[PDB]
Amino acid sequence: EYKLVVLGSGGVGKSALTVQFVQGIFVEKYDPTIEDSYRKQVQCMLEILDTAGTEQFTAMRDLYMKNGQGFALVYSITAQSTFNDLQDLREQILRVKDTDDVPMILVGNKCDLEDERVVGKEQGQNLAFLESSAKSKINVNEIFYDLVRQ
Amino acid sequence: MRMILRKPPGQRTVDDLEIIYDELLHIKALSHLSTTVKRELAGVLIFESHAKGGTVLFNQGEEGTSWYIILKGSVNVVIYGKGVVCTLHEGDDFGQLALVNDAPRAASIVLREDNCHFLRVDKEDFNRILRDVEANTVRLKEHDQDVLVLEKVQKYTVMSGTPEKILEHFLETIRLEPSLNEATDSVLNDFVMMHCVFMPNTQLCPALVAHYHAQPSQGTEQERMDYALNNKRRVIRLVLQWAAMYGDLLQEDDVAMAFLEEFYVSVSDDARMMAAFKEQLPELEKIVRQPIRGSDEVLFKVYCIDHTYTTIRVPVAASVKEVISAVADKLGSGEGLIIVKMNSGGEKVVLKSNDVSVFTTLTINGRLFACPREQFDSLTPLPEQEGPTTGTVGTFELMSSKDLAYQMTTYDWELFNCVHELELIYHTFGRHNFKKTTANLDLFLRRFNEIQFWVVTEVCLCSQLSKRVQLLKKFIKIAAHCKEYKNLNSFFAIVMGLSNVAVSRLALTWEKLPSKFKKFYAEFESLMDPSRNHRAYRLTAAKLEPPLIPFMPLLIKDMTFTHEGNKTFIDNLVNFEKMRMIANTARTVRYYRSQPFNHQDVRSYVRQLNVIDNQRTLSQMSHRLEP
Ligand SMILES: Nc1ncnc2c1ncn2[C@@H]1O[C@@H]2COP(=O)(O)O[C@H]2[C@H]1O
Repeated sequence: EYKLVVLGSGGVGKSALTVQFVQGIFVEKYDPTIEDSYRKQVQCMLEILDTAGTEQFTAMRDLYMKNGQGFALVYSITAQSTFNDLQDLREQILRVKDTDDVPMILVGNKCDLEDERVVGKEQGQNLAFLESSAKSKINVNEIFYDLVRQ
Repeated sequence: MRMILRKPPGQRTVDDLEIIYDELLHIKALSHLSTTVKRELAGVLIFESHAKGGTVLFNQGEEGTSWYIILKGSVNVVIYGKGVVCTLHEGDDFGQLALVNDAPRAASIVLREDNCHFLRVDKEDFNRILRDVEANTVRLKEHDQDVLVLEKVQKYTVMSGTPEKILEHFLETIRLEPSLNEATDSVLNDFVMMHCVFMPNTQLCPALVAHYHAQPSQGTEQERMDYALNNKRRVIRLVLQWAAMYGDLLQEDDVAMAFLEEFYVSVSDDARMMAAFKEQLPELEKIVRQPIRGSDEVLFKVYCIDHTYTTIRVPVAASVKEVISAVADKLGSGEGLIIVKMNSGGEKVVLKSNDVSVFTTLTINGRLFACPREQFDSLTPLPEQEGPTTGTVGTFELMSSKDLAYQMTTYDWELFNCVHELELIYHTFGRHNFKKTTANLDLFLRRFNEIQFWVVTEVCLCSQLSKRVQLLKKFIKIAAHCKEYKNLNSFFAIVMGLSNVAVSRLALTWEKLPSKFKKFYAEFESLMDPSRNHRAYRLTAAKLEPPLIPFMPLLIKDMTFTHEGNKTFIDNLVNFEKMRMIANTARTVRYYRSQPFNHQDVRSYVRQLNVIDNQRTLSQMSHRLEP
């Protein structure tokens, strides 16, 4: 059993990634009210805890951080604000967990659109790192593979 | 052969049955069927012939008695108000809709040319042989464009379609019969609740008018008068369900109210002529903390960088653009203002001009600011946003755990009942897309955070350790009483407040707590286990009876993931499977409020909480209480 957590600001594609990993948009209908909604098997079972839609509820991310074991720090490349927001979340994990080091991954979602892009690759290099895309299936599985390794 | 197929079912010989079956193997409409079903059809398929082009096979609005397969020739599919919608040719079949749904014919079938031959299966034989196997997926076409997809998942349900065709289908299949009075109020409910996503009132109201006045083009005078009357009765049912759904919210829609006032006059005038609508006209006459309306006005303070402010008078549903204009009015401006939300912790968000009803989307201690873009980074919070500096233990410690929980649940119920089912829809699909307020939902969702931070605030403002252990004991008790009243929302809010980093840190406080309450809390903390899609909570809430307040953040999550997980449009048609899913989740709230719920000093405290929502402040307070 493993528990992975998807963190980030709104409009970043957290939910799009989660569904695209566990099941897939369009190909099948997505029911988020059943036991296996966020569970997938890869040989180990993954439970994705996503803060999508609950961002205003600070207690919800904390509960997810406490139960988590791997963390996906997702941002968008169409929004300057979202990479700036990642500093706080990084530290907030290292306070609920009460540990010194936590296995995590940085994710730069929405790479498929370059004509609207305002952020660069440069910024996320130093703090793994992917320029994934949920809607274009780029690096979707990669995100959740790395966390199980770590 | 034709004489053979004209013979009644119980008159055909074994050799007749064998020769027919061979021919059924050449019909593509029957190719998907099993050998068992096909030989049952050999003794059931009647041959029918008509010579004259323009002969009407059946009328729209008639009860369906037969399913047809075209051998020779072609037919027109005619729908009232549209005329010839499409043509069916050699090898095509029709008429299964009325038989499966037990509903009137959705269209008229008229001969296109001379000398047409049909294979027919009557009602009793269709239900026995074909009902479970024939036409499980039906995609209707109009002008060579796909217009509706029905699937047998027992009647057909709408999988996808155009807004117009979906409405047409839901009208046609309204059950008028008095014994079936709630079995229709549940089928229509999906459409009535969800239409605003794919067919707003600007389209729906004209469509309803056109449907109400649509006359039949087929049948004798009596037949036509009957078809039109039932059509009119069905439209009225829809309008009643639509008006009931919106309730007081119609005041925000001038088009919807103008329609309802004109519709009522039309029904009244028709009732004076036809002596009908006796049951439905008086019901239509009735329609023609309190919930906040979008048309209500607020006196809202918008602050400048120097911390002076302007009080603006605008509607609750006003856009950021209207807010900017109101500030620019009072201050006198042509200097490019932006509106920005700010937290107690200095965190800032620039609001788009597009954003509507932003006043209630603020954090507990958030304020609204107006400034040019270059002032953005220099903005600093108001002292008022930082919350209280002394506790209120002296006040609420003198109050009963049971009384606090009761007054909390009473107040939570007032707030929960103020929320409209449609506000959940607007919130999910995005406020700006509807220009409607979600103010009632926004304030009720905010209360979760208010209760959470109340706990953290009071614990962190309690300097005496012995009293702090008494606080933890009290909050645990208040949480337990909230769970008894089936107020699961406030229950989880208190437990999460206890789980806060600032509170959980206090080892000397937690250690000195009786093992009874340490046991209690451990059970509460396991109820919020996220494992297997919050299985622990979901089962707890499933056991409970109707009058209950659900864990709201999880409801919002379900709603978010239904929307992002599923597409609204498939193949350019409305994905009604998705619409149905959203509707079920919203009706979940209707189920929770279906039953009613069973000390002015205690009422006052609970409804006027003062809270620190600045996490950094609360941590600093905690770190000086127990280093
Ligand atoms: N676009 C369409 N709308 C309605 N009915 C159609 C359409 N195309 C074909 N039909 C067939 O016409 C039949 C008219 O009677 P039923 O409602 O029993 O079943 C209907 C369908 O089988």
